[PDB]
Amino acid sequence: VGSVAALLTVVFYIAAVMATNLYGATFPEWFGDLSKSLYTLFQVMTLESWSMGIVRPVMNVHPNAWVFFIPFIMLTTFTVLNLFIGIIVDAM
Amino acid sequence: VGSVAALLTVVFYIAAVMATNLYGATFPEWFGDLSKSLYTLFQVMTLESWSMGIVRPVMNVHPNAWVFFIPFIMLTTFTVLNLFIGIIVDAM
Amino acid sequence: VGSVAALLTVVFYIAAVMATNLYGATFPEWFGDLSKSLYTLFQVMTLESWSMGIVRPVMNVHPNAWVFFIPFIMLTTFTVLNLFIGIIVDAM
Amino acid sequence: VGSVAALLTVVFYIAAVMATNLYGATFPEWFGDLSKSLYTLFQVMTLESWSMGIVRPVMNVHPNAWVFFIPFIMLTTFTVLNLFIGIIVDAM
Ligand code: NA
Ligand code: NA
Ligand code: NA
Ligand code: NA
Ligand code: NA
Repeated sequence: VGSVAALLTVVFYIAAVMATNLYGATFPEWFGDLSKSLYTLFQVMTLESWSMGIVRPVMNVHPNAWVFFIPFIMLTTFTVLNLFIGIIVDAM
Repeated sequence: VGSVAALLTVVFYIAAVMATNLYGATFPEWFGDLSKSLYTLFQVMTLESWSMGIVRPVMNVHPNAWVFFIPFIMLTTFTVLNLFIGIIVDAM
Repeated sequence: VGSVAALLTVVFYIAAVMATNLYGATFPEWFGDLSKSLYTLFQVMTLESWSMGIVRPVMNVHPNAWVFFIPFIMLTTFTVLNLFIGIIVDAM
Repeated sequence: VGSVAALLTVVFYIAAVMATNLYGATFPEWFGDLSKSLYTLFQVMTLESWSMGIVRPVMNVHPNAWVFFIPFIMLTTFTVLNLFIGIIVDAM
């Protein structure tokens, strides 16, 4: 559980650094600084307006944006699901 | 199961009192009274428009709003997942 | 599994009859006929725009609409979760 | 696990070919080519704006669109849930 929660924190920090760098200048409200980025990636992780609200507008400037966001979702939504199950199993 | 469902009710009532107090005057449709608050926090819990629809507009007035909402989500979405699993395990 | 899937079909049909009757005349695009109702309740079940898109607009006419929709969500989202888990357990 | 992930890839490719053909000319931003289709169906699978954002606008042109999209959701959202559970079980 401890290693999974740490893996997620490292993945969240690398992705938020990458997103700040990639989409900060073109999309500043969403990825203008590491903090705006970390908040956005969390929203993307919960699946809230990920495509209509974030990814589709980003793609009109960066057509390949899906290469970053889709894997991010596939990885984080899996890790979170694994972490939540891991806590319950250990609690029993 | 009984203790988990009671923990959630107490957490939902404390958060809806806190939200009424914090964002009631600035965002009255969403947190103007305990009832509007309880309904909103449920919507936030289901993840429906949590960021684009509620949290981002709230943040333009209260920049730290994420300190309240993100933990609320992390706690309630975990407890609900734990409660739903708990019912099935006991049913077997 | 068979009894759970049948319970859900009966619950979906009763709710879609109730919604047609309650919100059909005031909200015809969403609940104007049993079929429009069944499609909407499915959208509500998946959690897609349930509050911002459906429930909040319905509440401006019917303030208690939450007494119908919130329990519907709590019941159907639990039954579906139970049904999906039930299929996997039986498959092993 | 390997057979489930392969089943999903085949289902995603058949559906994205079908959607290109069915709704490409009438809805080109969403289904104009196999790639736009694959990206959209993924968004539909995550449940993000599936009805308000995609299915309801598509239905104003193609009233039966629900015969394609609802089963697609029921199948893919089940397979993904089964695949994610399958990985954890094998990991133990
Ligand atoms: Na959801
Ligand atoms: Na939404
Ligand atoms: Na959603
Ligand atoms: Na979701
Ligand atoms: Na949405």
